[PDB]
Amino acid sequence: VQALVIDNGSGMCKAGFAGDDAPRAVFPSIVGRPRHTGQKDSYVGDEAQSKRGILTLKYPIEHGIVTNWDDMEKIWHHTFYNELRVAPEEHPVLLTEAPLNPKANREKMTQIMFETFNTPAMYVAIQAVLSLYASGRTTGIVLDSGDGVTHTVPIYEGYALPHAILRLDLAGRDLTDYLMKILTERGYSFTTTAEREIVRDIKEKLCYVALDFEQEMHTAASSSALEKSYELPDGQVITIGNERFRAPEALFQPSFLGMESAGIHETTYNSIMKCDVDIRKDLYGNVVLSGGTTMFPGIADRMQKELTALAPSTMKIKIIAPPERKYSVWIGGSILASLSTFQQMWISKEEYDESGPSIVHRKC
Amino acid sequence: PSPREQLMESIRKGKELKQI
Ligand SMILES: Nc1ncnc2c1ncn2[C@@H]1O[C@H](COP(=O)(O)OP(=O)(O)O)[C@@H](O)[C@H]1O
Ligand SMILES: [Ca+2]
Ligand SMILES: [Ca+2]
Repeated sequence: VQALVIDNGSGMCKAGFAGDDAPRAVFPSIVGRPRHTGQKDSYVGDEAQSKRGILTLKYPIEHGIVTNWDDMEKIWHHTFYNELRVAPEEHPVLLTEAPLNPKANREKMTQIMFETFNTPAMYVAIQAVLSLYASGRTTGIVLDSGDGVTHTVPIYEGYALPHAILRLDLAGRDLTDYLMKILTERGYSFTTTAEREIVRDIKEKLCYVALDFEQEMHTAASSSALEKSYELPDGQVITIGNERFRAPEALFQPSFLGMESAGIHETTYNSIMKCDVDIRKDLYGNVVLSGGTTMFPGIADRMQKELTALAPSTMKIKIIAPPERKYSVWIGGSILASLSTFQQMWISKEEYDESGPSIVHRKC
Repeated sequence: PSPREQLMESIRKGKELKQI
């Protein structure tokens, strides 16, 4: 009787079985529709990307919120039938949602699961809350940076405090994009989507967050200590210097991207400040980093330094950056749905048939 | 006690997950 765990990210969908330490499938959150309409009706994930030249590629969860439900149903259908090789009518399904998800969207997720997929039971959990659970905490603040969105989520005993949730439309996608722009200074010309994929790999392997940006910039200007080599697929070898820490610097200095937003450190502080003074000690002492974009070496120390400069002088600040933080949302879901104490929390079909989609509000 | 309090407590305890 295995529960399913589905983490629908702005960039990658992570799916698998509750009780497992890792998702069985990780695939891009893209739907491909034929341009000519004359052979399959739609393509999802890796297959959609491999046929990009003949399909209209769709990103239905671009910034964490679903903008197209049909595209969403297609992603879910592909997850069950192609990726996990399951019949959704045989399993309780745990779905993840973005923080501050509109009430109408939570209802659509619920309706689609019971009506389109005939799930015997389901549940909708906030991604950030699942990340906190993965680290064995029920109170704390999560900095979740993924592909198309970053959120700072204060949590008190499992409840995400909505008035205190902040969102930045700045994450991995923007950093990869910035890196392509700054790599032109080296005569490099990364423009094609396949070249965008190479740059994302350079970002994931050689980028890091400087403890002191100003100092780091001086070091790279004064020496060749920070220069790193990278071998391209063709066989050609390129060098990357200050671009290694300049691209992730945009998380702390959104003006580098031409954005007026406050950096990730100030956003975390603004979220703590929106909460009652009595729990701030619990927030500062439990700062949980989540998502692929928080994977940068040096990010935890930089957050510790930045937060220390903003926090009351007497405040103990603790940054928790697990090495598996790229999949912590999924891991938290796996823990949650496989817990004995969670079994009475599921929304059953019986309950749904009696109440309609509105049941998600009272239950999730 | 409260079903939610028992859940919270089991989450804090943590658990082993099956290696895949
Ligand atoms: N080791 C890494 N260092 C830096 N960025 C990374 C790393 N691994 C993945 N990323 C970036 O993280 C993003 C995906 O993170 P993820 O949390 O899975 O996103 P989402 O849930 O929004 O789909 C991508 O932009 C990817 O390039
Ligand atoms: Ca995510
Ligand atoms: Ca700025």
